[PDB]
Amino acid sequence: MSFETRFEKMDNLLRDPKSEVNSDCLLDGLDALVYDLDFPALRKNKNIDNFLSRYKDTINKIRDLRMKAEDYEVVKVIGRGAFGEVQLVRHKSTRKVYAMKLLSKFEMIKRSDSAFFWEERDIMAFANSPWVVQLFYAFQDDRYLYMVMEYMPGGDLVNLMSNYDVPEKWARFYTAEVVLALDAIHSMGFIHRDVKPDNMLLDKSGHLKLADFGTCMKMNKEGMVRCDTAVGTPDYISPEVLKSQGGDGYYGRECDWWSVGVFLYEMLVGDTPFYADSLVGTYSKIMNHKNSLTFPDDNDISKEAKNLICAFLTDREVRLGRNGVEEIKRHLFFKNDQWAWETLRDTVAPVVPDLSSDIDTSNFDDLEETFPIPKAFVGNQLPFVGFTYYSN
Amino acid sequence: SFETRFEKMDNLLRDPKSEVNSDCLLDGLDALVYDLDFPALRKNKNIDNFLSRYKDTINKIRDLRMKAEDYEVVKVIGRGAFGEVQLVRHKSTRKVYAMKLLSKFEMIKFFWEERDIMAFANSPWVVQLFYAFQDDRYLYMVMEYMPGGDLVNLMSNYDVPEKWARFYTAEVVLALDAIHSMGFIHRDVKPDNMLLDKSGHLKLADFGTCMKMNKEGMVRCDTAVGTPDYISPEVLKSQGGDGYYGRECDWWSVGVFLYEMLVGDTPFYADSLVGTYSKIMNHKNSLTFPDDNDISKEAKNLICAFLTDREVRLGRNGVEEIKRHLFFKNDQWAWETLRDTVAPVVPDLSSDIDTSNFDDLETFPIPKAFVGNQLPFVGFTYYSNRRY
Ligand SMILES: O=C(Nc1nc(-c2ccncc2)cs1)c1ccccc1F
Ligand SMILES: O=C(Nc1nc(-c2ccncc2)cs1)c1ccccc1F
Repeated sequence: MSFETRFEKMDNLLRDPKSEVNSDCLLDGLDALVYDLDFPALRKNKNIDNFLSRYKDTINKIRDLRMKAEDYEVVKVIGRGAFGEVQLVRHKSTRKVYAMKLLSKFEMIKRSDSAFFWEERDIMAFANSPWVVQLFYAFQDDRYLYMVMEYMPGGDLVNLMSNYDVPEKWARFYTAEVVLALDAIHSMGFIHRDVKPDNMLLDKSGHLKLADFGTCMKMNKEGMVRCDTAVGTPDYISPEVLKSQGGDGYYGRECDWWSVGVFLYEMLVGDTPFYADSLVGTYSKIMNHKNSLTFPDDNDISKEAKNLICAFLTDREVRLGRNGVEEIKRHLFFKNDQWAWETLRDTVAPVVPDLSSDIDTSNFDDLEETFPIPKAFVGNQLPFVGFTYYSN
Repeated sequence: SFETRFEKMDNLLRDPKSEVNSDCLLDGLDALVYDLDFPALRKNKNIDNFLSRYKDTINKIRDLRMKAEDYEVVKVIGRGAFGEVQLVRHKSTRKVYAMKLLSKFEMIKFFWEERDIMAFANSPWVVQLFYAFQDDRYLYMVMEYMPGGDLVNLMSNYDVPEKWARFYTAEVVLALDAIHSMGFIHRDVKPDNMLLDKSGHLKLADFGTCMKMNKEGMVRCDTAVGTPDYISPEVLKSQGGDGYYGRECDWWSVGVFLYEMLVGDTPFYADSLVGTYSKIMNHKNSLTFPDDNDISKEAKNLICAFLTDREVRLGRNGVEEIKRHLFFKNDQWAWETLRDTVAPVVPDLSSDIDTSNFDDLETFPIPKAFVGNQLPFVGFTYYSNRRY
């Protein structure tokens, strides 16, 4: 490569939104550095003290100029988790309305889990799919990570199911939209591993978008993923993701198809197929699914609906989807006279949200520990350098 | 406004004088990786995961950015406690420069001024800085090569007739005025700092002792700075109570430079180093000229005009009184057009890499905890954000 080439490859790396060394990523590195060094114990070191003094006024200017949490007026808290909360926000200046997901830095290190958010960030920021909730901005500070997404006023499928005894025609639509959405994620080289109605959001038109990609992972050369992670609510998780708690096994995308079948069973039956009072009881039923899977006597569920569920609720080796989406798509359950796969999101959804305003939260039910002072360099902000992201 | 905030923030990453431009930011991340990558520190998971996450990335950057291996070293032209200076050929561009290496370790045991002056003087009187870069061990300053060598070399191989001394003194006066105009006092003007270009014209290099003057063009410095034979009496006495001095201290050195060119020795030479300091202090009585019918009336006057106490020293009331001096009265050059004239010694060079005018020629321990040795050097890079 020529000197000019070398200069421009480097220049374009500072401008790339997908670059690990983008001006915002680099700015994080400096912001972290200042945060993790500014303590009386550490300032004893002159290299450290002079650096902080040199970058004092500068770092403050930057901190104020860059996107901060105070740029958003919080309209309502729409969701809440261990990590932190999800909230309907209005950007004070642009007066634009978004949904913002806050993740506690202390609560992530405390819990040891610090890497999921990278996948959630990447997926939402770069999917460029009608099936994925869009990330417009990602920013941070010493306490939280912030993800500014598009607001999905239709609420989640949990809310839909809780208000309706779903007819088969609706379930067919929602399952189809999910299959399409998951295929989109799979095409990006990702497996979700915990697909549930909580992750299924509805836009202003009643169409599906997947959100909350916290359990997402990039597939290896073989479209597989290993995992030494613990399970949180097994109800929708595949037997293989449970079978591999400790990294004792790789699994492919067919694990998400299992969750699809569960989603269908729940929409038509009214309960999940492996529910048990205790959490461990659910895990047992999932494991024993060959015998634990039963359908109620009311011949309400059609032949093809019962078949698709069982096609998905089997061991991976014989599970529908093992040979790609097309065998799922070809299933007779999806045989209809309302929509075509290639034009489904352009059709009229079964439940169209009637909204009062850009800030209507009717489809959402109504609903702080700090790091200690370091006695030596601990670098609490380092696992988050490069999380900042802006759109142009 | 949102768009103002975005703009202010964007203009800061582009500014060559900004503390947070691409150069500085890339320097920080590079410093962070360097100061953390040790087995003792990698015991910390926050630290180890960060390094692992940025491994391939940091290497790509390190390879893409200007590195020392991009230059083929042609010859070591100067050497110093600080480091070495070397004639280099940039392997790709095949372009020839002089590169000044400064040992980071040897410093922790001034370069910001040297960098700024050379990178932004935009003066024919100052050696040009094209690039500045670094690594874990050294700072690198890629400057234009001055093949005419230093005035020390000229003086050592010639007996300088008055007509030549007049030229070189004049070029120095102009060069120092340029530095002064930038708000700096050289504080160590010597023939070692005076380099000659391909045409035989002067350029000042090595601004190691340069200090920015205050509001009233003064400098409060509690410690002596410079070389023993050139140090002014005021910068020699420079202490707690005193400390305060102006640009007239460089004019003292100009007189020393003239005396040496014409006489052949410095005016306060003594066998011992301490003996020189004594003579400097007693400049009123120690300044003598040999029985030399060749040192003119006006040359002797200019020397004494400069080799006096600051209060009555030529230059106290600006350059124009130095310029107006009869010593500079001539029919060869005008001050305005002087660097456009033909120099008294025009270098006869064999190639772009001729080094004939140049005489022939450990780091930090491994940290047991975070010490941040690369932090005092974040921003030194002059590559991604330069003035054009
Ligand atoms: O992560 C979560 N929810 C999410 N909701 C949105 C969203 C909401 C509305 N409009 C666009 C996007 C994105 S992620 C979550 C997880 C566990 C517990 C509570 C939670 F709220
Ligand atoms: O700093 C020093 N020399 C310098 N030489 C140049 C230069 C040389 C050639 N062409 C352009 C520029 C720049 S600075 C020095 C000081 C003390 C001891 C040895 C040294 F080499």
